[PDB]
Amino acid sequence: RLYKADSRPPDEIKRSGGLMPRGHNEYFDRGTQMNINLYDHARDGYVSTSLSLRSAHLAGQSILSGYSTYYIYVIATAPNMFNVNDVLGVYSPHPYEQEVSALGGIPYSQIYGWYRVNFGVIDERLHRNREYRDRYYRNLNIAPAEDGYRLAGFPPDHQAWREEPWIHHAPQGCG
Amino acid sequence: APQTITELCSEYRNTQIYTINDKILSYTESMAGKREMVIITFKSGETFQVEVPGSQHIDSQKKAIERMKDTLRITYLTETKIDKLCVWNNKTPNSIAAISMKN
Amino acid sequence: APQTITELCSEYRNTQIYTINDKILSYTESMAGKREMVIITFKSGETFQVEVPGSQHIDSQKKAIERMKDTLRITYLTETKIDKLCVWNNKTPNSIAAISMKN
Amino acid sequence: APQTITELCSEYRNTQIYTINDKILSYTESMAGKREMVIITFKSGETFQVEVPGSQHIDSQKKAIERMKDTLRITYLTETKIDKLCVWNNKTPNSIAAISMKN
Amino acid sequence: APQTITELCSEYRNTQIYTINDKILSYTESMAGKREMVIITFKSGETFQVEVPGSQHIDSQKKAIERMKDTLRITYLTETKIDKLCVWNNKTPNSIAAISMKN
Amino acid sequence: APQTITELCSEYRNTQIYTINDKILSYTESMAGKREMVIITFKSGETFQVEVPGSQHIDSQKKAIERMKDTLRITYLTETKIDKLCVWNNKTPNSIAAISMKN
Amino acid sequence: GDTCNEETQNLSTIYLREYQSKVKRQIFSDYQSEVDIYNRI
Repeated sequence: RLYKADSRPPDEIKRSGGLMPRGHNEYFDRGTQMNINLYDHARDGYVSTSLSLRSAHLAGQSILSGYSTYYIYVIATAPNMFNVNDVLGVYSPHPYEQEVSALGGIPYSQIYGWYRVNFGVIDERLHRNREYRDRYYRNLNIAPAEDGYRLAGFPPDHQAWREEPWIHHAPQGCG
Repeated sequence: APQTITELCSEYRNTQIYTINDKILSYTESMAGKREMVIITFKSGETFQVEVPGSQHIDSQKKAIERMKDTLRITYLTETKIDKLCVWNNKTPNSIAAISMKN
Repeated sequence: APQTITELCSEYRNTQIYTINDKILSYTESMAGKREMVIITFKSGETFQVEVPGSQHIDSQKKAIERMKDTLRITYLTETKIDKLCVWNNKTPNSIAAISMKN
Repeated sequence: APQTITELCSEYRNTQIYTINDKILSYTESMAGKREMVIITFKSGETFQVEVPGSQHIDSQKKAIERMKDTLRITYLTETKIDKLCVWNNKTPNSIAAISMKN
Repeated sequence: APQTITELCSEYRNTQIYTINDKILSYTESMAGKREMVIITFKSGETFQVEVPGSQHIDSQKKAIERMKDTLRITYLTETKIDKLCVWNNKTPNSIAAISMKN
Repeated sequence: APQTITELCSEYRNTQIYTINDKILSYTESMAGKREMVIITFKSGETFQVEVPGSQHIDSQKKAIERMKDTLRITYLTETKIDKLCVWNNKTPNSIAAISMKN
Repeated sequence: GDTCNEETQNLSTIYLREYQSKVKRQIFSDYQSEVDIYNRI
């Protein structure tokens, strides 16, 4: 499971088909086409999740400091997720953040549930999402770094498109 | 007309309400000769079938036999909680007579 | 023809609209002989049914009877909001004649 | 045989193409006697019907009528956008003859 | 019996495999008199149809044509990619004989 | 009646339970005359079919062949894992006779 | 070449569209209502 602290209430998150990036009005919106680049995101179509409640709450507390209420959505693992330190390698701008990004945003059926956070204090009551798709996400996992590499998005002159492993997965005109 | 599954199940000889309150654990469907049937199981151990068509079924009940299989298939793929069943307790596995779901 | 469920409901005998604006609380389905029917309930506390076919149903009503059972199974299972029901109130539970859903 | 809805609509008298480019706002379904039919509406107030089956229709139409109502339910439930409607303008509400959707 | 659509398409006269490897871009459904058909297109510029039931069709096919339209509607709404199509290139648009989808 | 696929299948001569425990890799549907059938495959290279309606079919089986094809289109679309299959081993590809899905 | 930057955007969007159809097969299959092919033909 991955954790993302957000101000937007679950009624809103449901109204939109998920936790969006900026550049999607709702989840199947191909109306605005968003720039999707992992390297640029990490420094851009991805939404950042954490590996622990702790980490999401911490990140939540700096950003959303003084919000009297926000939530920490508990998201399932599925292949739209990419581990950012595995894909960007020695070049991850924030290695300590051990961030896993979802390309596209996070669809509401992938949201397991959420915890209410009042005055920056987590209320231990995990409210379950009845619309979460249990059998489908039950055995799905994060996309493998192998698949991530062609999608890293380092610019064409970036020394990474000539080293392992990106040289073997560089697209047209990178390298 | 009945207002509830209990009320409906009061009218038949050989029926029993069962409280399941659970999603289906298994779904089997057979189109094998004379075994054109659906068997479902719950985690509790209880097995129940939707019985085969036969000349003992009045034409309207044939239509309903096909709707109960459709309901069990989609209840199972949506993982929906079945609340009580009304079954004919004199057949093995017990035959489904009616089914309710809540919330 | 009419253009809404209210104009449609009005051209009938023994009918009334129920503003529902809520989803179905429970679904009961029965293949039990001579009572092959569906019953639905709301939080407001109203029980409605879709009649058993027979001789108050012109052969066209039988196609629509089955379609209404289908519609109510999918709306329930997905928690879709019913806007209004027009029912014949001379029946117990009151019996459904039309349904509208608003997005 | 025709390749686009606009070629199809043109082999018929009293038809018309409406360009919608919108999902359905409301869906009303009816099993009332002689009023078995679906009615849909869009934000802009266009209201259309799938007409009642009857002597007007050739027998092969009967089964397509039914398929049309089926399409109209899931398009509504899924908020899929409708591109164009070929309707028969000789009656109110206008009857649907053909439908296209595009992504 | 054929183990693949390529094997299956090859035992008929005037058929052609189309590797599509894409989703449908548009769906058109008609219930107009004598044009009871479905039309699908892809962004290649290709168009295909499901024939109006009629004259040179076995009665078994009649049931299978109705299944094809149902598969093409849900394949369209869910955007699943069609892999191959076996089509009768002696009709315009060409007609679909079999469809395959992978993974 | 049987209470498991293993038990049902055991009641037949020239059947074979297959434990697949995986989702379907391909789906092929043919409306071609005398080949109106479904073929499904798995990752494992295994192919199975749902037989063309032969003469050695009781009308109950006729409706059941259709149902099995329904089940296979929606399992393929939702990517639901099949647990065991019971199939006739004297046909190529092997003929589905019954199916189970677990959990 | 900036082609690199244009290839990343395209491959990324093809990755996302594949995922969206899988998410649509999941939630739209809930409305799919099966037909008795035999009683309407």
